[PDB]
Amino acid sequence: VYGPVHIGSGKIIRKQEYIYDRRKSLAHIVDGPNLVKFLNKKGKFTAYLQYLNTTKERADLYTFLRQEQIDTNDWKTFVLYTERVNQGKGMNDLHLFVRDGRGDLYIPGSSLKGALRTVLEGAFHSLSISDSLPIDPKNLAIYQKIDINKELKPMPLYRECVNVFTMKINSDDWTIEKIEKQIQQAYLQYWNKWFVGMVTTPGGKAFIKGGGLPSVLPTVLFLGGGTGFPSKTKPKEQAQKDIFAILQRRFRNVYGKMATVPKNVPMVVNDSTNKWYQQGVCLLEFQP
RNA sequence: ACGAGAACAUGCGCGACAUUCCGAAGAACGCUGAA
Repeated sequence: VYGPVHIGSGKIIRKQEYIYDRRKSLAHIVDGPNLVKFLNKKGKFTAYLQYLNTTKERADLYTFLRQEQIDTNDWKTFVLYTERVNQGKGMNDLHLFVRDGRGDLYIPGSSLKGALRTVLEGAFHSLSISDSLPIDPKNLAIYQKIDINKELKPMPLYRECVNVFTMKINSDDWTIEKIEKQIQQAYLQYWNKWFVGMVTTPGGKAFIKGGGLPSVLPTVLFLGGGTGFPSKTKPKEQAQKDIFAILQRRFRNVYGKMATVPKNVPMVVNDSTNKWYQQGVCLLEFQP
């Protein structure tokens, strides 16, 4: 996991749903009911409602708590847990990581299997992949999605990502050497056909200047989300033409209006450490 | 002082045997909008 990886759980929580300490630089992920009943008991529920009515757009919970000056230990009692944060801008949005019924951090094996199937294509019953081992929640830190299209820009999409598996095959259908060779070939194709376009852009120059890409980057996979359209899907020029056509067909606003073929289709992460990072990249190891 | 009188359509018996709700699925893509 050389880059922050977020596997969504279908739940997106707003700024007002959780607390964000800017000075302490930590995000308190809180459940709803505990906070609601705490405010009902302490008389802060009507105050919270008036706060929501006063400022519709920005309703950060931490600023409201500071305005009411509530005790920090009274904050901890309704907080589900806390996470270390990284922002390039209070946070706007937040995407939660996938948690099973018990609540441990884990990457589902289905994500790995789907990524492997996509990269290998170019059936699939023999390759049986199971869930990865549980990970302690402290590795779950909140990162930001940043778009680099000739210029870097922070985005409101903040995502809970992991900080930077048992599998069985049948010998005839799949082989470890063949699948790893195909993974490496797919990564090389991704580098040659699309990564060079981002290298040439000035935003890419800024990214490499700060050492954003790992020096080492073998077997590299795009496990989680935020990786891009070059993944999750040919001659180079024909491929670019197909992506441009499909983007024009689907996204009427950004791509449909503009007729000219961009420099690279598609046109497009900050951490408290000076090194820049990219979302979704992972390094894998297979043992028999 | 009835082609009549008596006379169980009854005895035994498993709706059973064989059967993977399963195979295929990355929670992900565009990155921007307003002032």
